[PDB]
Amino acid sequence: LPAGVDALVKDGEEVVKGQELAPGVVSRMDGVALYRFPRRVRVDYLRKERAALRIPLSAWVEKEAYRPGEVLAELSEPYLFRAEESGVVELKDLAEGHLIYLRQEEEVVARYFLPAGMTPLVVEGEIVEVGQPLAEGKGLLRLPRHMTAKEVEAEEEGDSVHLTLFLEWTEPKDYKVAPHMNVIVPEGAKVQAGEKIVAAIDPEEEVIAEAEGVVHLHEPASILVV
Amino acid sequence: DPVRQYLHEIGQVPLLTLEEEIDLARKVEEGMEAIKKLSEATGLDQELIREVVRAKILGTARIQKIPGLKEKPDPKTVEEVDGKLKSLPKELKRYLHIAREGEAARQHLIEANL
Repeated sequence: LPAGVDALVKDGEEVVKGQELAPGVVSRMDGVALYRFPRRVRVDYLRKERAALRIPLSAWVEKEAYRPGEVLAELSEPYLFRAEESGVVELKDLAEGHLIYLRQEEEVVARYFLPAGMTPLVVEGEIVEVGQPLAEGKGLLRLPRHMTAKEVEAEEEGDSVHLTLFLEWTEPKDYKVAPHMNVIVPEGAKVQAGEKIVAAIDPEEEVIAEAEGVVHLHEPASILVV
Repeated sequence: DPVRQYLHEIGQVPLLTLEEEIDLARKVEEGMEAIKKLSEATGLDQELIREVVRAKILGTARIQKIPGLKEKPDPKTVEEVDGKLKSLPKELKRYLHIAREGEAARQHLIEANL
C-alpha cells in the first residue's frame, strides 16, 4: 500500500477473494487481516456539559433523546433566543450548532445551547445583558448531526418554554504517527484521561489522550491477511 | 550446489525499512526486560526463563534433545519452570507473552542483517 492511502476495511475484519481493502488493493484469499505500520490514528473524544435553553411551546418538538439530527421544535417564525443573564459570551461553535458560555469576571453564570440554524447575535467576548437578544432560530432549527441530547428537562412559562439538556458531543482529533513511534493501544479502544497512545523514540514525542474518547487506526503502511 | 544454495536462501526474505528496524529493536528490548521483570516474579534467574523461552518457542523437545550427552537437564531444570509460571496472575503472564514475541523479533532482525 502506497504512502497516505487508507484502508476501506476495518482492522481485524474478515475479507473475501478479490474484495477491496483499499482503492487498488485486492485480497485473493478468504480470511482475517491486520494493520501493519499505520501512519495515522483518529481519536474522537467525547465532551459532556449541562446547558439550559428556551423556545416557544408552539415550537418544542417534545422529545427526550434527540438523536444526531433528530428534528428539533417547530417555531412559527424567527424567535429570538433571549438572554436570561449578563456576562461575556463564548462562541464555541461546533459544526452547524453553536454554544454560548455566559461568565461575568471569571466564573460562568450559565451555558446555553444553540441547535442548527440558530445563529449567534454577538461575537465572543462581547457583553450581553438580561433579555438581550442572543440567538435566532427559524423553521427547522434541528439538532446537530454529531451530537446527542440526554436527560430532557421540563419548565413551562407562558408561550416560551424552558428546557435543559445534558447533551454531550464529540470532539475528534487525529494524530500522524512516525517511524520512530509505535502504537500502545488496540484498534477501536476506549481511552481514559491521559492514556498512552503511541510510544516514541523520545518519551515526549509520544501521544496521550486529550480528554477521553475512541481510537481509530488508519493509513496503514500495509495490511496482511491470513 | 551448497553455495548458490545459501545465495538464494538469504534473498528469500526482504531486508527491512527504518520503521521495521526500530520496531524490531523495540519489541526485542521490551521482551528481554519483560524477562527481567519476570525474573523478579517467581524468583527465577535472569538467563533461566530466557532459554526456557527458547524451549517453548524454537520448537518441541528437539532443542535440548541432543546438545551433546551433557548440556543442561530438560525434564528437571526446564519442565517444572514451564509449569511454575503457568499458575500466575495477569501481570506475570503478559510479561511472559512479551518475552515470547520479543525473542522472535530478535530472530527476524538477525535474518535481515544476515
